[PDB]
Amino acid sequence: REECTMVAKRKEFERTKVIQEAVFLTFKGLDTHDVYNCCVPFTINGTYHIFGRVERRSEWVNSHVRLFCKTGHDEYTLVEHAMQYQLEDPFLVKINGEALFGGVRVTKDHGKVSGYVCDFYRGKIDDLHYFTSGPKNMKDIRLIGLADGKIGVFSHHCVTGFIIIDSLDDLCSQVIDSAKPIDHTLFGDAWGGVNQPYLLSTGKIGCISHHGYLDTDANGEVINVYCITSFVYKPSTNTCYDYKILGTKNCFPEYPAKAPKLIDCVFVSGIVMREDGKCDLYSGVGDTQEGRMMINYPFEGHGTIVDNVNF
Amino acid sequence: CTMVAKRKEFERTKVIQEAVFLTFKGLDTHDVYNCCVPFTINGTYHIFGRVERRSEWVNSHVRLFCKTGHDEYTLVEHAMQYQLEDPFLVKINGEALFGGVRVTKDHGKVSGYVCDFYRGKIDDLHYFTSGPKNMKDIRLIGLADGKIGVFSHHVTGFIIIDSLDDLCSQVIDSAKPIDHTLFGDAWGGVNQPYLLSTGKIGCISHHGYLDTDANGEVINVYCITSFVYKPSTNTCYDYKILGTKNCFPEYPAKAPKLIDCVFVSGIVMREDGKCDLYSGVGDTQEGRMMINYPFEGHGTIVDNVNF
Repeated sequence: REECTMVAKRKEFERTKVIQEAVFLTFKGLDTHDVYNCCVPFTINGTYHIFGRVERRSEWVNSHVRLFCKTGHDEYTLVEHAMQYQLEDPFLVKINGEALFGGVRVTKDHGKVSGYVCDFYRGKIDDLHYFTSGPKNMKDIRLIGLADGKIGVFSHHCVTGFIIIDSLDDLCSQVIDSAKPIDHTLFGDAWGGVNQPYLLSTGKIGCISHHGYLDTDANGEVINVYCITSFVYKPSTNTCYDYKILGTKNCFPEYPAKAPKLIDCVFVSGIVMREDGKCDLYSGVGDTQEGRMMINYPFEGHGTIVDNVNF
Repeated sequence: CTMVAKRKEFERTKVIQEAVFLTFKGLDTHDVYNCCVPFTINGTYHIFGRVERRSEWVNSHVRLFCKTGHDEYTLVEHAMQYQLEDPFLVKINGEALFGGVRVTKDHGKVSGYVCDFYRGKIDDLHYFTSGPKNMKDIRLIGLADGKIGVFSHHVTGFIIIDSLDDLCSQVIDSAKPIDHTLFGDAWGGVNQPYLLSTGKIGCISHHGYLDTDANGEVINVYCITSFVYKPSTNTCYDYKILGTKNCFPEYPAKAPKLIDCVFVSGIVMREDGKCDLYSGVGDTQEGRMMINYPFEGHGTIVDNVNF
């Protein structure tokens, strides 16, 4: 259906959105590099931190992930001592009292990218231990602690899958590869994936996601459009609800993208609940910045967030 | 002919000289071992070390240390860390070539490993290729004509390539076996190659054999060895043992199977014409022992790791 195409959904979003606060985070200690595509802000002993993807603006395929400490409103400072990771697009959740951290590891052969895989780390936030990779050339793998203490795994074949495992000791390439597709009815032509899953008070999973479509520029060159989206997943019936767009690159202030094909690209990090009804939505913007924008709580009618990333 | 017999003759004929452990400061939680060769940055000695908690297996990183005294190295806290084992370093055509072994896991267990290679300025090393699946002990050396010699391990092989822009898994996998006649039953590989004034390559290496402990449990014996390689005839010369774990002071190994394990780093030339030989010892320490220059009759070292 025309209405169910992502371009149409995005057009209606731009016409109906409520303009509120939208800013870029300031990063200190690493002036040589951009910081973008962060994990969700999280706390260590009460203090906010974030893992950022760091890359020189002119460099491709040379990303690291570094730890930053909140030092002021919308301000994060490099933790100089902290472990660096040779990864892209970091993500973080708490699973059964321990940190589960991951990102994408790029392999090269003869100076060219030859493949990639997701690397997963567990343990105490201050001493993360690599323990398993996912399937060859699979990214957008995300984990969520369920109400019963089991773990929901979202897979990406672009088809999103789901499977329940008993514990992190069961995570491996075979079980991620075996996940069965979720109901795709709500998404029409959209491709994308989950970025941050939240256990809700109903036992449903609130998903902060990215979905995209293709546009062309004036020369007929492709523009990889990505929007910040959300939906709610009900594991028991394998059903989704309330798929919507939360934000686009043009919701944040004008700022150069890393390349022309990314001029309409945001890659979400996650939400933080504020001491008002509302959420702070964190996102990578144009593969050069991390932004924060105020939104309404996006899982209304499906319960409150009942998990946390407080370590 | 067998390496156990060669090692027994080494122990009865060796000339005992200076042998010490390096002190590492700033990372007291971890052992530091299996280092690259000591090298200089703007005239100051540095070293890359494999760092691991003593009780931890398969959680190694590589860190940069700066010389702070005689046989003393201090962690450089700002420096890039690498999730690798057994780092190595050489200068190729004015740039740094750094590598180590990256372990892959599945389901909490080792699934494989591969060597990752980095190039560029010593201050900003750039990952540009991996080697073949499950191959380590790959080493590169700059040749007299500006080309590059690549040592592989299947059996030790060698192949020439024109430049770092040609390094890839395929060319490493394609290397042809070196003449093995001198080595008898030894297995092992090159750790630090040196271009000599003759155009031969002096190789500081590791070679090993199996022994058993008093319970009949395996001991993975590894010795510090050397040999000289002549690419034009694919011939080796002067294969010998330079050192064993018992040449260093008594010190715990990481596990009982490593009680007779040294994993060499490289040599540095001394003012007196002898060498300092650096080695990993028992997977818990870095050692330095004074040896006679091991490539006598084959030329002087004519390359360097001064960055």
